[PDB]
Amino acid sequence: ETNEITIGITVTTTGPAAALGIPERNALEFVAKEIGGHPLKVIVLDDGGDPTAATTNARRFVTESKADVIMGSSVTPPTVAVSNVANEAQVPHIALAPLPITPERAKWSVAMPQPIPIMGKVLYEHMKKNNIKTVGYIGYSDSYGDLWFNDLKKQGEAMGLKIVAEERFARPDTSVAGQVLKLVAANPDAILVGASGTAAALPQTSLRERGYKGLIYQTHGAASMDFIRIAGKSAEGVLMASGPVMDPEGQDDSALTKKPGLELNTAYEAKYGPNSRSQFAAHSFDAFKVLERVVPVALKTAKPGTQEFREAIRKALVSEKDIAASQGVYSFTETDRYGLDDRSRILLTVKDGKYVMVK
Ligand SMILES: O=C(O)/C=C/c1ccc(O)cc1
Ligand SMILES: [Cl-]
Repeated sequence: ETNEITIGITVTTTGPAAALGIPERNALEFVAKEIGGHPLKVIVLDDGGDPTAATTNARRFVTESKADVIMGSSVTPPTVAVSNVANEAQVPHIALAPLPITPERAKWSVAMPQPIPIMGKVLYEHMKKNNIKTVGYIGYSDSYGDLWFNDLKKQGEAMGLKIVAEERFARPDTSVAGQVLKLVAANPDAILVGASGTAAALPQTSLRERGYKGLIYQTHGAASMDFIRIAGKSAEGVLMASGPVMDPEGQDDSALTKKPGLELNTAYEAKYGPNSRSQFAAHSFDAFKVLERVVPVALKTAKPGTQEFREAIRKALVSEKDIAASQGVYSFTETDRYGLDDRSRILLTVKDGKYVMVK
């Protein structure tokens, strides 16, 4: 057993997904340094978004650092890898990307990002309030893109959407020209883009450049000012699912998410400048808010640096209810590994080069 509580974090600070991981790493400056008087020993590694590196990193944490908790990664593929390692090694894992948490992954993994169906629902609800009958999809040719397309199909169709076109692209692709020509030809009333970070801006710019006039909808993987920096004028009028951390100012004081959002954004934006808030910084910040709640519970009955403590953290994640954080109010169960509800999302648009919450 140790005095310190050991937390390993693998995030993507190089490569195309660096725009997600950099804020996640930077937010660590503003989290707890100590819980219950026990210093937190936080070990941070880059995985480059590569599942192999993330597997290596997670394993370094669980065996070499004897971590009590592991966190990461920034995008879905390395996040699945971390979950594989955490469930084998029996170490609690807080995911920072929204992976499919299957029965094989559920025991030791929970997720900070909003689950795809919560975010889909708020987008499709807007679609059906704004005369959208036909919808096209463009998203990744991998698990994240699949989760979004499957949700559009299942949930979206049931709400009165007809899917008239489906196109995919790979994360590293620098053009989506062919896919966009087909989408523009199909001319759906709206298009849903299933992507994240820099790649989310690519269909935004390509669609507007290549003549698309309909509404464009973006996932919560796009929610940072970076999207507007890259897409520019093509971002105008976009509808975007976001966590509430993007606008704590617009929340009522009664919102449990308001205080922790104001705390993170004030700290982050003091160092990195106005409107540098992000969806992503909030996930690592919120993971520590969760630790603030569950670690004192585990400390009652178990010593840090032991399996008993790992197990106590696992049990506490589902005994401790209504954990307030900047992105939502979490109540995990044995079967619900996201634990979120409507308090975890707002809808954004872009007007005059800035985000505005849609009332
Ligand atoms: O690129 C992915 O696989 C998805 C990234 C993502 C990260 C944080 C979110 O809150 C949503 C999506
Ligand atoms: Cl709380």
